[PDB]
Amino acid sequence: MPIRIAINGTGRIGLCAIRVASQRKDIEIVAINSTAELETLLHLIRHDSVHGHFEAQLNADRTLNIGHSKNILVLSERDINKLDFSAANAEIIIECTGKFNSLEASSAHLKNSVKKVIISAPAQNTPTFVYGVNHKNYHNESVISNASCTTNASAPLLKILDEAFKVENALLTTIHSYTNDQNLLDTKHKDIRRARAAGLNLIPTSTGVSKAISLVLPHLGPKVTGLAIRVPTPNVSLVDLSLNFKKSVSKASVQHALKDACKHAFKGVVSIDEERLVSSDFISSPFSAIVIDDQIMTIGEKNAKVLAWYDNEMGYSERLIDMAQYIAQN
Amino acid sequence: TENLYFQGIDPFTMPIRIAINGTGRIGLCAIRVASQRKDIEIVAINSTAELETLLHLIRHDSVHGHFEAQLNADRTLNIGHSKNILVLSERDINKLDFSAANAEIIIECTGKFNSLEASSAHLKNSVKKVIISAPAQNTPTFVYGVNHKNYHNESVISNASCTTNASAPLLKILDEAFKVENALLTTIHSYTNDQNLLDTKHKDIRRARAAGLNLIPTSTGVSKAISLVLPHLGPKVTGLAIRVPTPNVSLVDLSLNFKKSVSKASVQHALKDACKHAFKGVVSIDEERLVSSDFISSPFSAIVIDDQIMTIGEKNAKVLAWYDNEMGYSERLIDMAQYIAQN
Amino acid sequence: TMPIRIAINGTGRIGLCAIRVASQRKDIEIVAINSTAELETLLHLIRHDSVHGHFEAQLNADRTLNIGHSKNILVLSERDINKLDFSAANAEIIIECTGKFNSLEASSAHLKNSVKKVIISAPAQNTPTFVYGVNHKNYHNESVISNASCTTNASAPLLKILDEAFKVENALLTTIHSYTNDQNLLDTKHKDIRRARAAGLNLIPTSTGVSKAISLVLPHLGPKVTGLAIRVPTPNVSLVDLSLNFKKSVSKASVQHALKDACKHAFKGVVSIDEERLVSSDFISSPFSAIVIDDQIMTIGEKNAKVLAWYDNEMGYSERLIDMAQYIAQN
Amino acid sequence: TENLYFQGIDPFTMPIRIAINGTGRIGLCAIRVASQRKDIEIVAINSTAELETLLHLIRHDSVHGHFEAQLNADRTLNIGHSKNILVLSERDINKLDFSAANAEIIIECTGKFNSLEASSAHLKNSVKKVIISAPAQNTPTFVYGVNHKNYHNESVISNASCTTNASAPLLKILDEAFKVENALLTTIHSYTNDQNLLDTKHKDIRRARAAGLNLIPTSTGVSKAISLVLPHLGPKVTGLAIRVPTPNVSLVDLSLNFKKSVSKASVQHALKDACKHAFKGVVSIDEERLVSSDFISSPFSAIVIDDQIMTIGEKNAKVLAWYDNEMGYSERLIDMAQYIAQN
Ligand SMILES: NC(=O)c1ccc[n+]([C@@H]2O[C@H](COP(=O)([O-])OP(=O)(O)OC[C@H]3O[C@@H](n4cnc5c(N)ncnc54)[C@H](OP(=O)(O)O)[C@@H]3O)[C@@H](O)[C@H]2O)c1
Ligand SMILES: NC(=O)c1ccc[n+]([C@@H]2O[C@H](COP(=O)([O-])OP(=O)(O)OC[C@H]3O[C@@H](n4cnc5c(N)ncnc54)[C@H](OP(=O)(O)O)[C@@H]3O)[C@@H](O)[C@H]2O)c1
Ligand SMILES: NC(=O)c1ccc[n+]([C@@H]2O[C@H](COP(=O)([O-])OP(=O)(O)OC[C@H]3O[C@@H](n4cnc5c(N)ncnc54)[C@H](OP(=O)(O)O)[C@@H]3O)[C@@H](O)[C@H]2O)c1
Ligand SMILES: NC(=O)c1ccc[n+]([C@@H]2O[C@H](COP(=O)([O-])OP(=O)(O)OC[C@H]3O[C@@H](n4cnc5c(N)ncnc54)[C@H](OP(=O)(O)O)[C@@H]3O)[C@@H](O)[C@H]2O)c1
Repeated sequence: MPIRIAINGTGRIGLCAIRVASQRKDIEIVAINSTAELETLLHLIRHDSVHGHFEAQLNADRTLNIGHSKNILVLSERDINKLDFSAANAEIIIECTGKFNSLEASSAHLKNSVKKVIISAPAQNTPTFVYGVNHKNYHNESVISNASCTTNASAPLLKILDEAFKVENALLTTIHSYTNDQNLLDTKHKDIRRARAAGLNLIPTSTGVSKAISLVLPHLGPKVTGLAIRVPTPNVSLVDLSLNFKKSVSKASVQHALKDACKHAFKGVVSIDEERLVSSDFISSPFSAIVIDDQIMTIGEKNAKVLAWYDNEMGYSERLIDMAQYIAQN
Repeated sequence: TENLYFQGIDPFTMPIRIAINGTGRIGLCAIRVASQRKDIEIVAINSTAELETLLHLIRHDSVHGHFEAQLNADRTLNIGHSKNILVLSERDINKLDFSAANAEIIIECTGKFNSLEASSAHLKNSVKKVIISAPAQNTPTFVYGVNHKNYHNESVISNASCTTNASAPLLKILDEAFKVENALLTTIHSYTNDQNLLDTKHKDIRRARAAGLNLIPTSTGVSKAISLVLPHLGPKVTGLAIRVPTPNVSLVDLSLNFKKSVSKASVQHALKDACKHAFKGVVSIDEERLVSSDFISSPFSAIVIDDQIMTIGEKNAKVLAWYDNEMGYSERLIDMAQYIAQN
Repeated sequence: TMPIRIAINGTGRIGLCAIRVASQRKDIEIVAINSTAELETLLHLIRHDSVHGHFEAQLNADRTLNIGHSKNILVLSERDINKLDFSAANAEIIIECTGKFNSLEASSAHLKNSVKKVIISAPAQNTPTFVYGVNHKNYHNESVISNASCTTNASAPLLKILDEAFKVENALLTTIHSYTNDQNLLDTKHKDIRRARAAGLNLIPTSTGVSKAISLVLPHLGPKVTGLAIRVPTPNVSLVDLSLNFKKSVSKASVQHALKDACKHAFKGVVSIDEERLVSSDFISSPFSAIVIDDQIMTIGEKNAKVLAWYDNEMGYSERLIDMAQYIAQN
Repeated sequence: TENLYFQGIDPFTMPIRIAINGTGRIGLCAIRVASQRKDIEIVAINSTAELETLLHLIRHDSVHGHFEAQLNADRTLNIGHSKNILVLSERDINKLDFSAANAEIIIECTGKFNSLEASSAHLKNSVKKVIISAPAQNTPTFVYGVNHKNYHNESVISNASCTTNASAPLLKILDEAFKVENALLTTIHSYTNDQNLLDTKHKDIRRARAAGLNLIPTSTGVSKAISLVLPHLGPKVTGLAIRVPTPNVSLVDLSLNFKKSVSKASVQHALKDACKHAFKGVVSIDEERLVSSDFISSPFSAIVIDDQIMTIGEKNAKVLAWYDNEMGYSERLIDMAQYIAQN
């Protein structure tokens, strides 16, 4: 029988996760919890200003029908203690609200049938896994973190380039689309930079790169750091790695080491663009990272710059469900 | 009054004491406007923002630029002519007390008490008047230059919407010149904090959609609003709004059927004439072929686009006018505070 | 029964759209394209669009293009219309999409040998003008025609429908329009000092000859309708806004019904209705000349109504281009 | 000199006479900058725009706001300290004659003569010096505050790119403090007039794509540019640019490997220290947590983002800095004109 999952929270990642899971034959969405009215949640699933239209229907009994999940229960309960996925016999939760990004909080989902919780974000005191990077070290933990979108795109490249060349140090900048933690106009915010209109401004913003890499590539954590700059695009982001290696490198050798890993250890996770595309071309791309082959450069013997695209919504949502598949069986 | 005397203030020569409630877009702009009026003193601001964030947001604006503002050793703000602004942070209107700073008039800018019943909760001790920065249930409504002269000491009023402040003066002028039989109004409007940055939950499933990516039709009670300030015209006018991807500055589009015949010439004349007389400082004319960004921080309720006036079939005209939905409206707010404090 | 052999002149926005539309029409064969772009660049642009998405397109060994049902597209690169010879691929009809030959005199230069018919992707001086579903049945074998502007294609249907139902006494049009390649990215030289200003930052009023356009296709209504455009910071999809005075009384209900009805009958596949409260980005790539916004129809007094309608100013119009190519090849 | 005397000008006390060639973004900004320098006189502008359009574009800017400019009865422009600007409209550089107005120095802002050979065609009679508003083949290159003191009377010079004016000072300061071993540079850059509004033909198939919708990686010759102004560092630095949907204001991102050990503290100290001394008026520090729009019209070649400096692994640092790619660069252009007119 398909793996029975429930989606908690229907903002950006919630909506993407639904749409991704709906296209996986080996998955069944049995429930969704949404603070949106039912009709609104349907509307939002169907119609996206960035990703386009999607086929979704309502059954007479007021369940949703989307691709291979034909009987989705819809719930609307903010309080996690009253929320009961058991009712639909959910095995695994993808937690997408942003309000329970900790081990303590998200454990509350574990009840009758519910045995596993994947958090759509970094999470306090929470074992953290990134498909293709350290996911094979999964050992039946009941509550995990799928990390940030930026780690899913950065950690692969770091692994690959470390295994090929040994990373001594690296600096990361992510040029990131604006997300719902930002403001439409200049108003109150706990961060006085993200207070400012997202669509008008370049907005530097601190992001815990060292800590993130520590969880999934511990030997590299103390050697890598960086930051983010939020920019006026609605989706699709760009990671910019500046790396110092132990072994000498060239444009050619870095290119080769990346292409090779896309054929082997990172098939379906990392890709290469040779066609000189731009951000909008990666809307809805399933990859954790698409390397920008023609812009790879080196300087001196040991240093290189590597760029890669990632759809911070869909790429990550693909990985969410990939990981659901993976931990349902292992 | 003893608190006035203790601070060396003479109540008889005193500037008009106002407090600003809410420090979002309109609160912020109202602060900036009032700070530059010599006859006004902002004596208190209530803000859910951290103090230092409030300061920051006053000082720096992605659209409007930089503003001089300081913080005094005692945690009061110092901006222009308002050197001792008490800052509060109390969401509960019943616990909030602007009497402490001897506020006469409240500029209500939260968007949460847009009703006679709700905003009346402000009235205590020194506080006698309340101007709501939006349309408001069961609330006497005034628009500067349209019907503000009918004001008769009401203790809680509404300053209408930004669109009504732009549309009503135009409607009045053109009605008095040509008699409006009917009119349809579209406002092409900058996006506001009423909207969403990305596609997510909202009670209106249009405004649920990403504000910076979409044209977004949206219903707005034109007939009702006009009824309040120009009652004869209320039954004759209606319209809607389209939110578009600009952060500020909006455009009102009037398509009018008149009783008397018109030309482009005669419509231009009637509008310019009114800008010199009954609407000096409220309505203006643009003859310089400007675009939306040129009107950032314009003080006018409306700026007519003189070259794009068109008429057809003897009786019909299209009239466009710019307005800075934030600063023009805020200018009127404080104009109204000056007005109701004295008259 | 062999497919109608067409060539596309110019590969900017409409050119690219027209290629992609025609490529999906079984009854059409694109035999040639003329492009000032390098071949590889034209291919790149056909394949990848920041608004409309990816498109399957290939290059054959011989350096022809292969796209859907047009498998051998000759690719030319000649700017001078006199030296350009579409006869070499046996083209019957030209879709003129450069913007540089929008007149009878100029575009006539395409007529040689196999080439008998020219559809201009824009208004055109002294040029018989036709709008699918509006006056296209009055086509009488003219060899050079105009497919009007994108705004006329969206406005004229609505005007016809509402006229036939209620008798239009007067109407005023505003189109809230996406920016197009006649605008500037930043504040710089332009013959129109409003379109000189940065397109992505500004609301930009701009003069559009509505009366004249409607005169060509709905002559009785030309002297009764006029309006203007406001260019706005969106890359595609526009919005027409009609304020109408009628002879016969109307209601929200009656205007709605008259419009729904015409979508089922005289304007099937040309006009549509949205009842789902969508917004602009939802109509990206929509094939319709006009999608009425049902819920926002309003009336005031007895005789007056406002009507809004969406239109993808690129694709909607490009659909109509090829519709008209089909229509004049046979009639 | 006879034309000077006829107009009541004393050649021995006169302001430095410059002419501006091309009135796109940098031309326009250069006009506004120079107009406000008392030691400068703009004596001529050559513009492909219609005169009245040029005036309009000087006066009104969607990003930079409004500017005072007048047209004199005789068809000369009158802006700040430059009251009799001759306006020309001649695309052919060999027919253009800035001698007519007794220009000493040409600011070359068309983007079409970025080479020693091409721009030399300016040199006739009174015109002795040419500053190219871009990198330029076979052209001595100078960046104010980096190597401008090596200037030795060259008649044609390049003011480098906007990115080199921001990057080079930072590289110099940090090199002199810590020795740069290597560095990688990304510039997140506002879109410019070499890009497309919509997806259409371009020589670079990335810049072919809509500027307002896309992040657009783009190759920029960093090593070559640094080589010219800081030769020891040329072989040690490289990088690229990413064009993004903002109309103005850009961000340079340096990732540096040093010989001496560093901390956030020590990098901050070295940068601030330089801003007080060797780079007063050229480099600055932002301690106020600002964003891109706050630096519109900033005069500095670079503004360091003090709070976002990071270091790791003893030797490595990230350093960000804002720059207004239009006004910062334009400020330097005219600083250089002042400099080479005298030294
Ligand atoms: N690119 C990305 O978006 C991205 C990538 C990776 C990770 N993440 C992470 O994903 C999390 C969510 O981000 P997002 O992009 O999806 O933001 P979002 O669009 O704001 O999604 C959060 C949604 O959760 C809803 N919600 C909050 N509390 C709820 C509850 N108790 N029950 C049900 N729904 C609830 C909110 O609705 P209300 O308004 O009703 O509260 C909101 O619509 C964050 O931790 C973020 O860091 C995001
Ligand atoms: N163009 C315009 O923007 C415009 C023009 C004319 C009229 N108006 C109207 O004026 C009103 C204000 O709009 P706006 O654009 O300024 O909205 P806004 O930017 O969202 O500002 C509203 C602010 O009020 C605060 N607030 C809410 N409840 C509060 C309370 N109890 N005490 C103190 N502060 C509170 C909110 O802070 P929290 O987020 O912490 O709750 C928010 O920062 C609305 O009704 C609007 O329609 C707007
Ligand atoms: N929404 C719309 O875009 C829309 C809708 C309806 C009608 N139209 C009309 O369609 C026409 C074109 O609009 P558009 O948006 O497609 O224009 P565009 O995006 O500017 O593209 C026009 C193209 O024509 C090319 N061109 C010019 N002269 C040529 C020649 N002699 N041979 C071959 N190619 C040539 C140009 O190439 P170069 O760059 O090499 O000069 C350019 O790429 C205009 O009249 C416009 O009004 C547009
Ligand atoms: N932030 C920046 O934009 C920036 C910063 C530093 C350096 N630069 C460099 O400075 C140069 C100018 O850039 P920009 O942004 O100002 O570009 P721009 O906006 O395209 O300005 C160049 C102007 O020169 C005009 N022109 C072309 N040939 C001419 C001629 N023969 N005579 C007179 N005018 C002529 C063009 O008008 P027509 O359309 O009539 O040809 C155009 O308006 C470029 O090389 C650029 O890379 C730019």
